[PDB]
Amino acid sequence: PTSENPKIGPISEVASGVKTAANGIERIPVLGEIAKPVTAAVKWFADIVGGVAAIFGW
Amino acid sequence: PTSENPKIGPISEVASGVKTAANGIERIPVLGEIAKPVTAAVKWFADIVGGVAAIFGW
Amino acid sequence: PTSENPKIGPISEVASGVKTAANGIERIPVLGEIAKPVTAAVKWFADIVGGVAAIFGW
Amino acid sequence: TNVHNTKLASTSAENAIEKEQITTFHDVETPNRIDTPMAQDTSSARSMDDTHSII
Amino acid sequence: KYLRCDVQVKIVLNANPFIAGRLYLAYSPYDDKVAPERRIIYTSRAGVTGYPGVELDFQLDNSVEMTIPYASFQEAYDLVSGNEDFVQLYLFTIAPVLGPSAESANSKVDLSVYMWLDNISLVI
Amino acid sequence: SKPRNQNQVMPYQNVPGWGYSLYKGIDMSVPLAYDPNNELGDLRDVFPSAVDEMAIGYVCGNPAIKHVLTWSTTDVVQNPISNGDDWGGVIPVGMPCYSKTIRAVKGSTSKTEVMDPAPCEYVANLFSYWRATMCYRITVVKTAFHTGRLEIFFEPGSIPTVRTADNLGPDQTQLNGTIAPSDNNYKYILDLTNDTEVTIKVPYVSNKMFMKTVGIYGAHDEDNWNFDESFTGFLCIRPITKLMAPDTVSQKVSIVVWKWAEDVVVVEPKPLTSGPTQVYNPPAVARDLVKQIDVSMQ
Amino acid sequence: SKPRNQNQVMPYQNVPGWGYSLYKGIDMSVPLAYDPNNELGDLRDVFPSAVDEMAIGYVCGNPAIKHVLTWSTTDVVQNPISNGDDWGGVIPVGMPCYSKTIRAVKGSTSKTEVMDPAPCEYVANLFSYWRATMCYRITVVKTAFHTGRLEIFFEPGSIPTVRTADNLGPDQTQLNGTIAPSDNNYKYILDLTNDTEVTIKVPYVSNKMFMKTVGIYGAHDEDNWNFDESFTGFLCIRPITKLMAPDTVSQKVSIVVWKWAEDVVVVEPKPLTSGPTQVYNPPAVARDLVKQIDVSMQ
Amino acid sequence: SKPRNQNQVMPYQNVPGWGYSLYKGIDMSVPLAYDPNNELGDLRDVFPSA
Amino acid sequence: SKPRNQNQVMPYQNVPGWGYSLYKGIDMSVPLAYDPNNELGDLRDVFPSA
Amino acid sequence: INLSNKTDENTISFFDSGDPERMNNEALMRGCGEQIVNLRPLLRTFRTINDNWSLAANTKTPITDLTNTADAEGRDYMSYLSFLYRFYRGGRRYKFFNTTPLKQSQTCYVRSFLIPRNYTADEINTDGPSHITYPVINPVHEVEVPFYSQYRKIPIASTSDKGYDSSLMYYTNVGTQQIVARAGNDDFTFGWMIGTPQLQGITKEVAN
Repeated sequence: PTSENPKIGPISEVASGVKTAANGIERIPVLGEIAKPVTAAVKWFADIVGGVAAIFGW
Repeated sequence: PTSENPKIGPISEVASGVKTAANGIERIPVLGEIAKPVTAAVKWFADIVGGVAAIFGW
Repeated sequence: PTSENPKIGPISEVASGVKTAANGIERIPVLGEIAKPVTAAVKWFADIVGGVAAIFGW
Repeated sequence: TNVHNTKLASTSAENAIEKEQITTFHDVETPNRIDTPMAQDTSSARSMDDTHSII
Repeated sequence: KYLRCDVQVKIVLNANPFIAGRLYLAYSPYDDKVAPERRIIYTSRAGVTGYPGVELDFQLDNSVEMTIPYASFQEAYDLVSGNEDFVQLYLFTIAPVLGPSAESANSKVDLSVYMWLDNISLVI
Repeated sequence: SKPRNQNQVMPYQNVPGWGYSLYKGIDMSVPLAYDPNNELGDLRDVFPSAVDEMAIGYVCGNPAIKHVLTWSTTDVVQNPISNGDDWGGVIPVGMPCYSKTIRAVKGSTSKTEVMDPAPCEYVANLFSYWRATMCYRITVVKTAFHTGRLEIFFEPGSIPTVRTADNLGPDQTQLNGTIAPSDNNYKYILDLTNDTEVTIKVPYVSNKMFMKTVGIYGAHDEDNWNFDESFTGFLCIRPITKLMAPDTVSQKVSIVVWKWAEDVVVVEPKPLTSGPTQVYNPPAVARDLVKQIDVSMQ
Repeated sequence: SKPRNQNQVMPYQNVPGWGYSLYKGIDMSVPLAYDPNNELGDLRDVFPSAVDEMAIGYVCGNPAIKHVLTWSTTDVVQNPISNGDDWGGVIPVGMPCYSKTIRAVKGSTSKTEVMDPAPCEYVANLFSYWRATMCYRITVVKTAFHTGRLEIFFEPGSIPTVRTADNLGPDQTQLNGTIAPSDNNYKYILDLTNDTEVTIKVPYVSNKMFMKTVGIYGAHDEDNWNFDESFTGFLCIRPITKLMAPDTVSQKVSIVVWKWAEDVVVVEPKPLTSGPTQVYNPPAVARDLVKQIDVSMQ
Repeated sequence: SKPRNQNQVMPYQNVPGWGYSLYKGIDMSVPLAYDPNNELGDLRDVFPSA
Repeated sequence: SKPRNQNQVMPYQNVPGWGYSLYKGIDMSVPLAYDPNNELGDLRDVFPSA
Repeated sequence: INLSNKTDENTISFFDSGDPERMNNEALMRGCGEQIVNLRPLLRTFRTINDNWSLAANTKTPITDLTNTADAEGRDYMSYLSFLYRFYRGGRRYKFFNTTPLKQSQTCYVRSFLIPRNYTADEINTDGPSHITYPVINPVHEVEVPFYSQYRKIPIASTSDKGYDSSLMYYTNVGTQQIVARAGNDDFTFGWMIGTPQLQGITKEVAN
């Protein structure tokens, strides 16, 4: 994208995997718009499954 | 360019594709000076065509 | 992990090497949750074993 | 055609027979149903125990 | 003790070919427990017909079906303690029964509503 | 051990809440929680439906009944069907709301005005300008023995209005086949011999890239400009052939019209209204005065 | 040598102590030390045990005696064993504390209430909502000459309570085999011919994802809702066969019950209690009034 | 979990509107909009002349 | 769309004119100019002697 | 002709027009600069529910006091869009901009705690996570409330249970005035769709 700021936008954009115009009448799933299963996709659950030292207070 | 600042200038420079002295009398197109078609060149339209998760509130 | 911040989390996560659900009744060792032996794992001891110039005031 | 949260009145196949467990409905045309789009099970009963039968 | 179920509704209407009309079967969750301004009662025709429902014409749709999902905010219906209802089903009238001008006992329609459950789970 | 600073003096502005009105950005809202990485999961089995119901196309795609007209055997050809409802025959083509009624309470009179939004008109009211394709299912409630033709033509521009001190409605005298000939007009002649309905979609046509979302809000004899610049035109439902009906059936049929939008874009997140967005809470008794929300900033 | 600034004006908020209540983050606490990289080592030979004893599963996994009931030869079949302790026969299934006694001191009366927490109930009190699998070792103190059967069945939902002005207890009249038939109930019939004990684990079952941690705190005739919504149900210990015992042994046995939790999750680090977490410091004499901690913020 | 700070004390000047009279630079003007990445497109068919 | 902050609380000193007496450093002097990258060229034929 | 009342499902679109997506985009690249495609982004924006909320000194004020009023008005997005749905989930964000005209104490500070919804301040402790600001150096609070619930979805209706989700307490050592803006966290969303209510427009008190 064509910016003049060294930071193109405010946040980091996470992709989706949806395939519909977003303003259209066609019914679109909400699970494709964000994907946040019960996995290491969320930070804290990843920290638990990896048993990081912070979840123990270190 | 020869600077003494670790940041050479204030903004990120985007190239043009124009071929005329900028102070000259020759008529120069305005579409070559910035290129911002209806494409993923603009940030928000890129976000829509990529269906990023932010345009859905995530 | 799926964030919208360029910094995923607040701190740098250090791994553990433990193998038990962290909320479980099974007895888990505390030395695997953080590993900080008397070695160059701690910063100041590393500085001493490496004889860095700061520990001498330079 | 593609409308949400409503099923409009329409024609359908001219000879419909829906069989629930023991009741069997004959209708002149196929009923105009509205079902939930992309339905889910928003309960936890199937996780608590198994559904016991009469036997 | 606990239940999770969807409610399946079927209405079989019958009206001779000389009677016309149109009904709207809609369901409103928490209609009895939600503030009045938020009720399907106490709103407009365009609001009522904005609810999930089925258009029920006498000469087009002699029969309509409807699946009401599990409407509780909690993990299952409590069949002992909480005698709570979570979704109200309404049968509205878009156009009244249109029949001959001449008064007659035959200018009428008869309805019959059937109900059953689906996606069931009795556990504890 | 303790070296000196080689960093520059940083410029700055003490501006808390920079861009709090934007939807995208890093929020400085402190979480009253345990983990700073507090995230709720996805909507896997939370709501009854896995569809995104907050999408503008899902809301503006939910149709609602905005017209229920009575078509009698006496209604004249090439005359709008005015019987039955408040905008009889004339369908203003747009997302905004064109219909309102005045609730009067005496004690002087307050004259509160109430609107009839469809899910497409509820959304448009949150924004200033709109652009969309308007879709109309015009269903007729009849039998196998009612017959007739129905003319549904689109006229661009302003609507012929009878302007009242508190409301605004159509002028049925200026919409007859003599003053309003439908010959140079996009139309659909619907035969009611056996069929009942037709879905008419009107693509966006105007000399403006966007139209206003005001609509009927505050529209009257003095204020009528923003109403005309909120709609691209109107559909008029007129008979081409009188309603033929025997004496064995009703001498009148109902014309139900559902309204919804496709291909929607909304421009700015601020309403064009004199006042804020307010939902009408019907009071208990008709003697009761309605609630007014405090807009005094001090 | 001295170039100009090309950095932007930075936005900002003057907010000291941002996220001090979170467990994870970079703390701005200045160390009164020599090295900024002041780290203590690991717990190699610091404590007597190399096990993490601060883990919720190690604390909530330490069992404690919460019931010591007397089972006499006169106790009736299908009647809860009420003799001996304050919640006789009924075991509220949950992490929170179900038991309390009122300490009264006169001089008017103050009526301070005291609880009997197990290590699982001490932890739950620090949080608002809980979810866990509750485990109960029901041991019987007897000999080779006591015999009898014992019914330990789980009933979900509210407990039959006799509500007092200051406390809350079970209703033994509503838990008999006529009013409370154990036929449609998960149970374990324990034979005491030679065996003594059984560990009964109750997985979490409820119409809520989490239950409240209030328990008996402030529970009485007026306040009884939060108690019922703090437990998934209760186990009731009832005879199936009266205690058979010769005259050469005791005519009563003791039923000891240990309590602990497995598969624990705790939700928010704030208690649901009207007041803060307070440990009871037993005063010297019974005439002495107890300490109350100042909660006035000014 | 909660480590200490190793960052230095930063120097500074409280100067709002630094270089507002320059044509090039990152402006701190808050947009009364929905998207912070609010950009108008190019002048393709806006004015009579390209 | 609007995530939370994961940045730390920054330490600081409100010290305008830090090192103004030094010959080397990034100066916070605002230029009364058009371009922030205002540079004069080299002394090619400015003074009588190179 | 067959005696029949049927639906042929005929659809007509007028005008021989181009692609609506392309033309809409062309228009937004000239007159908007953005394209709103969903209403959760509007739940992320911050909008005012009261531009002056006065408080008493040394008083713990649950913000339900204000949001029970605001939710019925329909002025903010979290209220206007709540009349289309029945359920909601996720946390909430509140910003309190100081507008206190008088000086009461040398040191004014604002503090916020958690509280179960529909509770009173006399029913809850001032423990748990908090956030403190000083309106003189930071006149904006910027606290956030997580979804600390017993249920995966909260109804906008009333309930038998109480205190099943978290909310906010607001404490000021002095009498302060506030601009109260609220929004949802990056996880807040509303439930499943229903019909619209009526809208309230202009009121003209006329002499009779």
